[PDB]
Amino acid sequence: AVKKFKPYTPSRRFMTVADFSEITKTEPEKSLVKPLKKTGGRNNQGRITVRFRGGGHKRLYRIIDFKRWDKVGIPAKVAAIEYDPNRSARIALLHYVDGEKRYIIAPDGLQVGQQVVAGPDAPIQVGNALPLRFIPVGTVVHAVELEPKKGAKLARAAGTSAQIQGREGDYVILRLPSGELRKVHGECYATVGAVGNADHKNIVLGKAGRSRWLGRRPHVRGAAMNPVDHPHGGGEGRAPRGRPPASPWGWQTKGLKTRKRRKPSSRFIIAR
Amino acid sequence: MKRTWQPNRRKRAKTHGFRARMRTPGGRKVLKRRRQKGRWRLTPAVRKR
RNA sequence: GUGGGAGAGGGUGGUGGAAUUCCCGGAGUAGCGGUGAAAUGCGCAGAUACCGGGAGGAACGCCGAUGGCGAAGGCAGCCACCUGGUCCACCCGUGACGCUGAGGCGCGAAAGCGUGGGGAGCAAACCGGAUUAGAUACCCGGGUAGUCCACGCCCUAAACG
RNA sequence: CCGAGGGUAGGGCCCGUGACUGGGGCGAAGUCGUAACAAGGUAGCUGUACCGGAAGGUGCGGCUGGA
RNA sequence: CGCGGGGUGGAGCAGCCUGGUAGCUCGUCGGGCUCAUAACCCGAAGGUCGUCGGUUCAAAUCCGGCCCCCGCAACCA
RNA sequence: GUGGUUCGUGGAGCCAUGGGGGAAUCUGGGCGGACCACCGCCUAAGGCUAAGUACUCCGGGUGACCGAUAGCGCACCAGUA
RNA sequence: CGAGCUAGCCCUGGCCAGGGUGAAGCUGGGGUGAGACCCAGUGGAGGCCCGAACCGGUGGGGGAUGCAAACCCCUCGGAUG
RNA sequence: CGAAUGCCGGCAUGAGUAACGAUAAAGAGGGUGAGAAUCCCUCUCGCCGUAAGCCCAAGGGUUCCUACGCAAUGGUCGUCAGCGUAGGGUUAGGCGGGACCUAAGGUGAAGCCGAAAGGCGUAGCCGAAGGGCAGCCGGUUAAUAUUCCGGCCCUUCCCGCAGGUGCGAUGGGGGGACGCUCUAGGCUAGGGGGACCGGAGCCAUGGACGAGCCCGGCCAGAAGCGCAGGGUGGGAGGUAGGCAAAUCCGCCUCCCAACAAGCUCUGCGUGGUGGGGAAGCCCGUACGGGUGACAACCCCCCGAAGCCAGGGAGCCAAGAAAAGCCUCUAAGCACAACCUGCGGGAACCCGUACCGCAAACCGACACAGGUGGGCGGGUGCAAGAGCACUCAGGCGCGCGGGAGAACCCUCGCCAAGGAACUCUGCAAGUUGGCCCCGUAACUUCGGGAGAAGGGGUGCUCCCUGGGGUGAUGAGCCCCGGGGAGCCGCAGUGAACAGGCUCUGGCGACUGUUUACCAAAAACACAGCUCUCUGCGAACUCGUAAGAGGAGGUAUAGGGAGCGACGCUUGCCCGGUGCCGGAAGGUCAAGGGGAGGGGUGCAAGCCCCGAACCGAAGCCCCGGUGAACGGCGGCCGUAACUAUAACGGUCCUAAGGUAGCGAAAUUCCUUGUCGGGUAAGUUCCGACCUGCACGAAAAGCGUAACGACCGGAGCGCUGUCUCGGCGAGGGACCCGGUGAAAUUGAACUGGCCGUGAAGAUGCGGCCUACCCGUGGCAGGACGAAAAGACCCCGUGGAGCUUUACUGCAGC
RNA sequence: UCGAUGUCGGCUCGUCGCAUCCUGGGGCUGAAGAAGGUCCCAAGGGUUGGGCUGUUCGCCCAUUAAAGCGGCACGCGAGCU
Ligand SMILES: NC[C@@H]1O[C@H](O[C@H]2[C@@H](O)[C@H](O[C@@H]3[C@@H](O)[C@H](N)C[C@H](N)[C@H]3O[C@H]3O[C@H](CO)[C@@H](O)[C@H](O)[C@H]3N)O[C@@H]2CO)[C@H](N)[C@@H](O)[C@@H]1O
Ligand SMILES: [Mg+2]
Ligand SMILES: [Mg+2]
Ligand SMILES: [Mg+2]
Ligand SMILES: [Mg+2]
Ligand SMILES: [Mg+2]
Ligand SMILES: [Mg+2]
Ligand SMILES: [Mg+2]
Ligand SMILES: [Mg+2]
Ligand SMILES: [Mg+2]
Ligand SMILES: [Mg+2]
Ligand SMILES: [Mg+2]
Ligand SMILES: [Mg+2]
Ligand SMILES: [Mg+2]
Ligand SMILES: [Mg+2]
Ligand SMILES: [Mg+2]
Ligand SMILES: [Mg+2]
Ligand SMILES: [Mg+2]
Ligand SMILES: [Mg+2]
Ligand SMILES: [Mg+2]
Ligand SMILES: [Mg+2]
Ligand SMILES: [Mg+2]
Ligand SMILES: [Mg+2]
Ligand SMILES: [Mg+2]
Ligand SMILES: [Mg+2]
Ligand SMILES: [Mg+2]
Ligand SMILES: [Mg+2]
Ligand SMILES: [Mg+2]
Ligand SMILES: [Mg+2]
Ligand SMILES: [Mg+2]
Ligand SMILES: [Mg+2]
Ligand SMILES: [Mg+2]
Ligand SMILES: [Mg+2]
Ligand SMILES: [Mg+2]
Ligand SMILES: [Mg+2]
Ligand SMILES: [Mg+2]
Ligand SMILES: [Mg+2]
Ligand SMILES: [Mg+2]
Ligand SMILES: [Mg+2]
Ligand SMILES: [Mg+2]
Ligand SMILES: [Mg+2]
Ligand SMILES: [Mg+2]
Ligand SMILES: [Mg+2]
Ligand SMILES: [Mg+2]
Ligand SMILES: [Mg+2]
Ligand SMILES: [Mg+2]
Ligand SMILES: [Mg+2]
Ligand SMILES: [Mg+2]
Ligand SMILES: [Mg+2]
Ligand SMILES: [Mg+2]
Ligand SMILES: [Mg+2]
Ligand SMILES: [Mg+2]
Ligand SMILES: [Mg+2]
Ligand SMILES: [Mg+2]
Ligand SMILES: [Mg+2]
Ligand SMILES: [Mg+2]
Ligand SMILES: [Mg+2]
Ligand SMILES: [Mg+2]
Ligand SMILES: [Mg+2]
Ligand SMILES: [Mg+2]
Ligand SMILES: [Mg+2]
Ligand SMILES: [Mg+2]
Ligand SMILES: [Mg+2]
Ligand SMILES: [Mg+2]
Ligand SMILES: [Mg+2]
Ligand SMILES: [Mg+2]
Ligand SMILES: [Mg+2]
Ligand SMILES: [Mg+2]
Ligand SMILES: [Mg+2]
Ligand SMILES: [Mg+2]
Ligand SMILES: [Mg+2]
Ligand SMILES: [Mg+2]
Ligand SMILES: [Mg+2]
Ligand SMILES: [Mg+2]
Ligand SMILES: [Mg+2]
Ligand SMILES: [Mg+2]
Ligand SMILES: [Mg+2]
Ligand SMILES: [Mg+2]
Ligand SMILES: [Mg+2]
Ligand SMILES: [Mg+2]
Ligand SMILES: [Mg+2]
Ligand SMILES: [Mg+2]
Ligand SMILES: [Mg+2]
Ligand SMILES: [Mg+2]
Ligand SMILES: [Mg+2]
Ligand SMILES: [Mg+2]
Ligand SMILES: [Mg+2]
Ligand SMILES: [Mg+2]
Ligand SMILES: [Mg+2]
Ligand SMILES: [Mg+2]
Ligand SMILES: [Mg+2]
Ligand SMILES: [Mg+2]
Ligand SMILES: [Mg+2]
Ligand SMILES: [Mg+2]
Ligand SMILES: [Mg+2]
Ligand SMILES: [Mg+2]
Ligand SMILES: [Mg+2]
Ligand SMILES: [Mg+2]
Ligand SMILES: [Mg+2]
Ligand SMILES: [Mg+2]
Ligand SMILES: [Mg+2]
Ligand SMILES: [Mg+2]
Ligand SMILES: [Mg+2]
Ligand SMILES: [Mg+2]
Ligand SMILES: [Mg+2]
Ligand SMILES: [Mg+2]
Ligand SMILES: [Mg+2]
Ligand SMILES: [Mg+2]
Ligand SMILES: [Mg+2]
Ligand SMILES: [Mg+2]
Ligand SMILES: [Mg+2]
Ligand SMILES: [Mg+2]
Ligand SMILES: [Mg+2]
Ligand SMILES: [Mg+2]
Ligand SMILES: [Mg+2]
Ligand SMILES: [Mg+2]
Ligand SMILES: [Mg+2]
Ligand SMILES: [Mg+2]
Ligand SMILES: [Mg+2]
Ligand SMILES: [Mg+2]
Ligand SMILES: [Mg+2]
Ligand SMILES: [Mg+2]
Ligand SMILES: [Mg+2]
Ligand SMILES: [Mg+2]
Ligand SMILES: [Mg+2]
Ligand SMILES: [Mg+2]
Ligand SMILES: [Mg+2]
Ligand SMILES: [Mg+2]
Ligand SMILES: [Mg+2]
Ligand SMILES: [Mg+2]
Ligand SMILES: [Mg+2]
Ligand SMILES: [Mg+2]
Ligand SMILES: [Mg+2]
Repeated sequence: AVKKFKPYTPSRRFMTVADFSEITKTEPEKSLVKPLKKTGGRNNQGRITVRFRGGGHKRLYRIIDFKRWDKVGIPAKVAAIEYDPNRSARIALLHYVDGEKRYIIAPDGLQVGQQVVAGPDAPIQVGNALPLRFIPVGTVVHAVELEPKKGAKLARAAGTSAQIQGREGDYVILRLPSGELRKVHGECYATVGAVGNADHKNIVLGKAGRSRWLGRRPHVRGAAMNPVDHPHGGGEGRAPRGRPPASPWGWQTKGLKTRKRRKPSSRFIIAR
Repeated sequence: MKRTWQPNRRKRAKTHGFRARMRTPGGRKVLKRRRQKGRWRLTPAVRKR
């Protein structure tokens, strides 16, 4: 989708909005299973650690289910599909037959009315979740766990997905939304299908405000400030850095790798 | 234009208050000295009810 | 209308094997590439050649024809779904309902453009090496757009019988 | 009231003209190269695309007006 | 005015700093191939080293003065 | 690897120690300025211990100390206005 | 010792007269094989417009031992973000 | 002590000088008094009136009210006061806050961390104009009143009775509970009108005894009614979820409802009763009282932004928590308890005066400044909180009186010309609201547009079309149309209200910024690209714990640059960086000990110490430019000259492509052409010899946007030729109060000289009676700041880097 | 002169020198006349308005009897810009 606009105001011409057709007549969220008071704040205890944040629409947290072995075997019916301000993926709310309700990040396909479930059993269909081993090599899938019982963590962004590649001992090779081939443990669930609402990468914010709404204040270039507060700074009419591009704190930012070398997680990785 | 003193009872006891100064090691010393110097008033005289 | 036939006709989903390129393991050395001849290039930091495994893209050998299908552009591994055209027999139905067709509208190879994806091979531009008087060329070693996918454009041709 | 015309303001079409600029035509015997016609010494032509003093080259698909 | 770099056969350039030996490419000239020109092949010629001085046994070379050439600098007022 | 001592890496002991290694109970151990021999001196890895010493919020005494711009900031309801 | 000024952010409240312009979307008609689309009418969008409050502070003049250690007069920017 | 721009103090000079704090404005009569422009009173005048009037909150803290007072405070005066002395004055179960709840954030048992101090920290606790919660209208005081009094109406507790039910928690669930914009229906606040009702009165000056003028025609109010409107399905089975249990909630599955029919729940009317009730006139105030009065207290119309409220619709940026409340059960308990009515009793603490857009708050001041919320009438102007006037109400700004100079400020007008002004149309003018005609290039189809340029606008009469409220009508109120006619110079007749256009530069745009000299072309900005990061992420803060990132997960997060959009962004990887290289070379501690030394009679003890094994880094091999960067010189050549498509050569890592170009870049330079002008160092269009453009420190464009910057024209004008007159506030004179920086002392002239080189002071000459007042600024190298430039000091700071040396960090 | 002598130009206001631009007087002329040339005397008065540039200065445009050169802290900011 992606709503468009006629130019009746510069900016609201290039501006592009999402299409909330996929939003089952829902909107008002569900008390109980979410929401919780969401403590918004751009800095830690005192100081500001991440810069340029703050401001932007008030938000309510939708406490989603990111570990599904909670209900192994208990099937549930997908009730609605709603908007979640805390993420890029739309989320689906679903009523188990157990009578319990919980939200799930909604996969592309999954339609309201559908029945979905989790566990070793589970049929390989959009929405169902199973330990990685039991999933057919090659099938795509989202909401992966990295270590058994620790909760989902990979491919959860709007319309992202990972594809299974092979098996190898108690591990199974994956291919993350980034292109890295990772070795994940067999016992990590991963609900099947891709995340959906993949038009998300196409929304043209539009104006200055639009960014402000999502809580992101203006970002000033180092080049603009002085030597006192950033490498690229001073002296006359602009300047060409004058040294290898660096961050406010001073480490190179055009090429310098960061992953800490001797990490134990190294051996389970294979790509880029 | 607007100036720098905008009186506020709450802020004043809340900041230069007595329990305020007792709470920290530096403030307790603030008291010591003032006590040791004589000062009729150890801390500002906030008021009302 | 009835009952049959052939076909790379069209769209969608899926799938198979050969080969190339890369990665990993093995084993193995002093050269491999390349050309008119060469050089650039690659190779003891272990290349080429050989075996094993894995990844990925694109194109479908034999069948294949001087064959088939389409209005053209064009269409080729295999499977299923949706779908167009068309030939024969039977002479059952309508009953002149026909032909062409300014304009309109649709389709329209390759290259090109937008947005996103993909990128193995190839390859404008570009970089080298030779050739030459010179080479902004032909030849050789690299190589990016593009070539592939989806959606939206562009409307050209020796779009030729 | 209408009304010749005059006034003011803004448009439409056409003609003339202009520093300088673009390509074209024409003009016996100036320069550079050799693209095409013989297999033209890289078959040629082509739509498109990028590049080059120049003819032109190269990519992609195409045509026989070549084999 | 100040600073430092450069003048070498017809053309463009080496050769000096560690003085004695001027080299490269093109061009020029004679011959060859060609029907002829070029390309190409074989042979040959060509430099008071910007000038006036001395330094040495010996100066393109080292050291002073002018002669043009090029490049830089000329700020704070 | 450092701190302490006069000792600033010096021939650098001694006394403390963060790190690593890691004993013995008198024929046991430490020290006398690297080290070794000899000759000697002490007996580490537990603790306490008056007095002699420092100070002056406070009381008292005395001044070749001041005498209201001095002397405490304040002789006076001053850490006040 | 200070964020009772100023800067940013967090939590919780409040304010923005009245005028313009008229987006999507609806509905009707037209169109087609179905569409695209085109007409009206409806609709009430927007860091849209005029303009107070309010937030500013463009130009000029005055003030310059001032009314004022940043003011006054005329003029002017924004004013649903 | 004579100097230190010395320190403390005192008193001079400037000087009766400047001032006396908004140009809203005063005049008189009568009081009081020792003394009145300044205090009280009355009359007249003027100013505010989306306030300069009322009501809260903050802050202040007696300023409140009253009596007696003027030394000081008051910019004058003062009999007055916000001043001095004294006395009085602030009354709550229902207002606000607390014996209620939670927010950010604090604090913090458990726990974690830190040399000490301390730092973190889920529970809990604290924390509020947010949630919850029971009082409305009058009357009284010199001063308090939702507090006292009257009327009417409520809330909790505790104890009884009376009757109902399994009652029962800090535990489960429900609810509370939530955005922005736009909105309907019905109400209310508030306002307009009345031939009706009620009122003292009044006919003036030519007319009017009139459906005349003037004034007023309400307020609260339980239950019950009515009218609006908000909430809500009712059964029954089954259950494995809501961290124990539930009959509750949730999820299934059958029924009857789909309606607000019914239950409740608010709001508004009406309501027993309770109150208020003008002008005017009489009074004595410093003000209130009396009468009007048995006051009347009725009918229309406009109507909210407020009420019903959790109403509705649309949109994306997706919009607190906890308690009260309802329900559910657990322990326990069911002679308890809880629910419902009825009584009786109990109901604490703190605030309460006054100021409150300001003389009581923040600005040293009775300071032209700053200060949050609510009410804010009428008429007219299209509307409105605009503007003009004016209700209620409040003021005339705590020095006056004269004068009628220069000059200044603010204002008004002007013959002829009109930008000649000037750096610049700076300033000022012109234009201006509404309605209707009519509007170009260009363009991202929105725009450009209020383009431009025009016409209309008052009042009177006639005819006539729509609504709204009332019944389908009168009225009352909104919108319209047509035709005659009247008057002035002029009809948005006053006030509020764009001058327009053409063409360049920069930046896309709305925004943002140097609080107090820069608002911009600077920053930001959507968007583009590069790079890091697989999640206990990178990064940041922190010694740590910890947190932010993020309750996010590659369509995500960090960093860098570029900066809408269009067309595009060439070549160089030699040097620097970063990226990739289980080979080499170097390389520290450590391992290793060939060999050597010191002492021992010796076993020994203690030292050095070569091979060799030894990381990262560097070296080295490769890559990489939307990484730091860089992107040539000299000669010759065409059949007129000229120029050079062509060639030679030298050196690079490669030798700037497209596009643009005398530029926000051009030194020479007012380059040379062309355009605008009578005339053009600027401006626009070209050429290219680009001192010294050039492609994400982006390149060249670009509609729209701009308090940005340049050039031009129209319109208009006191900018100007070139001034003139007029207004007011000062200036001046008089009475009252009365500063200042400055100051070696002064009895302080011109000239030509001279002097440390610029003399009132020295020489010579000239001039010159003593002292002021308004004026002008040439001078006293005039005042003001121990020059902000420059240099100096082995002075200081901020900043940089392949300066040195360290440290964090890796 | 740095315990401060405000600095270009413009404006306003002047004033002074003469090595005179004009007007007045004069000599020589290769002075027929008219108009010039050149020098001598002479400062009494006069010595324009515009375009461009911050400009001084210049170059223009239109005129004039002429469109003089200099000084006064590149005269004059307790006079202005
Ligand atoms: N008519 C020819 C048109 O112009 C071009 O041709 C033009 C040029 O290429 C051509 O130039 C030629 C040159 O090619 C050739 N190699 C040398 C010759 N001297 C030149 O000649 C030219 O100049 C000379 C003297 O002035 C004249 O007399 C002659 O007419 C003229 N053609 O002269 C032509 C104009 O006259 C295109 N090549 C051709 O395809 C096109 O159709
Ligand atoms: Mg909640
Ligand atoms: Mg912190
Ligand atoms: Mg803290
Ligand atoms: Mg930025
Ligand atoms: Mg800066
Ligand atoms: Mg720095
Ligand atoms: Mg820099
Ligand atoms: Mg610069
Ligand atoms: Mg038949
Ligand atoms: Mg046909
Ligand atoms: Mg096509
Ligand atoms: Mg194609
Ligand atoms: Mg994009
Ligand atoms: Mg290839
Ligand atoms: Mg050849
Ligand atoms: Mg090739
Ligand atoms: Mg054909
Ligand atoms: Mg023309
Ligand atoms: Mg040929
Ligand atoms: Mg050929
Ligand atoms: Mg050819
Ligand atoms: Mg081609
Ligand atoms: Mg090519
Ligand atoms: Mg030491
Ligand atoms: Mg000893
Ligand atoms: Mg010894
Ligand atoms: Mg001893
Ligand atoms: Mg012992
Ligand atoms: Mg002791
Ligand atoms: Mg004495
Ligand atoms: Mg004293
Ligand atoms: Mg005395
Ligand atoms: Mg003292
Ligand atoms: Mg519409
Ligand atoms: Mg609107
Ligand atoms: Mg706006
Ligand atoms: Mg506005
Ligand atoms: Mg002395
Ligand atoms: Mg004194
Ligand atoms: Mg005086
Ligand atoms: Mg005076
Ligand atoms: Mg005076
Ligand atoms: Mg006053
Ligand atoms: Mg008035
Ligand atoms: Mg008092
Ligand atoms: Mg009083
Ligand atoms: Mg009195
Ligand atoms: Mg007085
Ligand atoms: Mg005063
Ligand atoms: Mg008296
Ligand atoms: Mg008093
Ligand atoms: Mg409490
Ligand atoms: Mg109590
Ligand atoms: Mg807490
Ligand atoms: Mg704490
Ligand atoms: Mg609490
Ligand atoms: Mg509260
Ligand atoms: Mg209350
Ligand atoms: Mg009162
Ligand atoms: Mg119960
Ligand atoms: Mg409960
Ligand atoms: Mg609850
Ligand atoms: Mg009469
Ligand atoms: Mg009532
Ligand atoms: Mg349970
Ligand atoms: Mg009365
Ligand atoms: Mg609602
Ligand atoms: Mg609680
Ligand atoms: Mg009170
Ligand atoms: Mg009160
Ligand atoms: Mg107020
Ligand atoms: Mg006053
Ligand atoms: Mg005031
Ligand atoms: Mg205000
Ligand atoms: Mg009102
Ligand atoms: Mg109006
Ligand atoms: Mg007003
Ligand atoms: Mg005039
Ligand atoms: Mg006139
Ligand atoms: Mg005119
Ligand atoms: Mg002018
Ligand atoms: Mg002038
Ligand atoms: Mg201008
Ligand atoms: Mg102006
Ligand atoms: Mg412009
Ligand atoms: Mg302009
Ligand atoms: Mg801008
Ligand atoms: Mg500001
Ligand atoms: Mg400023
Ligand atoms: Mg601005
Ligand atoms: Mg400013
Ligand atoms: Mg964390
Ligand atoms: Mg988080
Ligand atoms: Mg990023
Ligand atoms: Mg920039
Ligand atoms: Mg910029
Ligand atoms: Mg580039
Ligand atoms: Mg490079
Ligand atoms: Mg390299
Ligand atoms: Mg490199
Ligand atoms: Mg490396
Ligand atoms: Mg190494
Ligand atoms: Mg140029
Ligand atoms: Mg330049
Ligand atoms: Mg001209
Ligand atoms: Mg002009
Ligand atoms: Mg010109
Ligand atoms: Mg540039
Ligand atoms: Mg760049
Ligand atoms: Mg730019
Ligand atoms: Mg702006
Ligand atoms: Mg004037
Ligand atoms: Mg006057
Ligand atoms: Mg006087
Ligand atoms: Mg003198
Ligand atoms: Mg004397
Ligand atoms: Mg004298
Ligand atoms: Mg003077
Ligand atoms: Mg001075
Ligand atoms: Mg000094
Ligand atoms: Mg300087
Ligand atoms: Mg030194
Ligand atoms: Mg000086
Ligand atoms: Mg002095
Ligand atoms: Mg003379
Ligand atoms: Mg003469
Ligand atoms: Mg003069
Ligand atoms: Mg001078
Ligand atoms: Mg000058
Ligand atoms: Mg001067
Ligand atoms: Mg001045
Ligand atoms: Mg002076």
